[PDB]
Amino acid sequence: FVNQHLCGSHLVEALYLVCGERGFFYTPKT
Amino acid sequence: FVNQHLCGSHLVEALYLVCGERGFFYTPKT
Amino acid sequence: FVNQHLCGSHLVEALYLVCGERGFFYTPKT
Amino acid sequence: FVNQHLCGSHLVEALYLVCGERGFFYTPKT
Amino acid sequence: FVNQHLCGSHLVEALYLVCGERGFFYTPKT
Amino acid sequence: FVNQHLCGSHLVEALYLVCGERGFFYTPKT
Amino acid sequence: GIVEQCCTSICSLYQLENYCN
Amino acid sequence: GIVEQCCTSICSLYQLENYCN
Amino acid sequence: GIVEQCCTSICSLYQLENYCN
Amino acid sequence: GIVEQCCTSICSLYQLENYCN
Amino acid sequence: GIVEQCCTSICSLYQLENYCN
Amino acid sequence: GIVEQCCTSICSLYQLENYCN
Ligand SMILES: [Cl-]
Ligand SMILES: [Cl-]
Ligand SMILES: [Zn+2]
Ligand SMILES: [Zn+2]
Repeated sequence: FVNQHLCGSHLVEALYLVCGERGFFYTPKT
Repeated sequence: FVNQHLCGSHLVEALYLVCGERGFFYTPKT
Repeated sequence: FVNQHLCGSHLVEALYLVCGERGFFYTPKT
Repeated sequence: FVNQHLCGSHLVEALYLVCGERGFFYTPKT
Repeated sequence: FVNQHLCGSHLVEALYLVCGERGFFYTPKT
Repeated sequence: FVNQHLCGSHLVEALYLVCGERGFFYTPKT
Repeated sequence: GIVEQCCTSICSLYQLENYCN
Repeated sequence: GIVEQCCTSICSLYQLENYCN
Repeated sequence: GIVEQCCTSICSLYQLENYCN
Repeated sequence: GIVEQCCTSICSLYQLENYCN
Repeated sequence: GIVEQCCTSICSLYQLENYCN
Repeated sequence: GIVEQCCTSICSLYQLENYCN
């Protein structure tokens, strides 16, 4: 895999692809 | 606003939209 | 809901989620 | 170009692509 | 059609819409 | 990581994610 | 409408342009 | 859970807020 | 307008809702 | 091909890497 | 190339079409 | 954190994987 530059919803899509059925938590600063 | 089917990455995108900086958890296993 | 920073197609996806079956119009400047 | 099924947010994303600055209407009720 | 300003995955989605069943190759620099 | 169904534009988005700067080919005809 | 044309059935990018302003 | 609420069945944006932190 | 506002500044879902048909 | 591997059936992210250049 | 052009400048669907298989 | 790192810098899929449940 390659490193990623992901902002906004692109990060959420990446988390979704990476975590699959496990799901994930999205926790921005502030 | 509406009620719709939101599945998969679209569901997490919607969560991103709705929650934003609060963050969110996507836990399909429950 | 949280405020949104949406550019490009992200705005269209947000409109789609917000308007559901009502649909929407997308009307950029110029 | 091709003919494909474009549904839901993918349909509006395609409209964004195709129309861009012209803007577009997405009116699923007709 | 309108000209496009597409970065990141937005370009890939545009390629997907444009090429349909033909598919496509995505070939960034470097 | 997980195994999931990845279809259509989501498949190419996943390829973008996974391949990035390597680039990739999406060739649905085989 | 557009959903019938492009989702239920299939449409080209030119048909999609029918729904531009 | 969320999938049952919003994908299998339908949910509003307010119900989606149930899954915010 | 909204397309610019949301991108150069911020906008709310409620402002967006004004653009539904 | 990729569609059979990853859409019709399921694939891992490593299998997706099979289609990188 | 196209990936850069579309992002740093603009590109057309027609230019994109060149990248189909 | 990760949300900032991936956007202002870069992050790996492996770093992301830490955020799965
Ligand atoms: Cl973006
Ligand atoms: Cl879908
Ligand atoms: Zn989809
Ligand atoms: Zn984007």
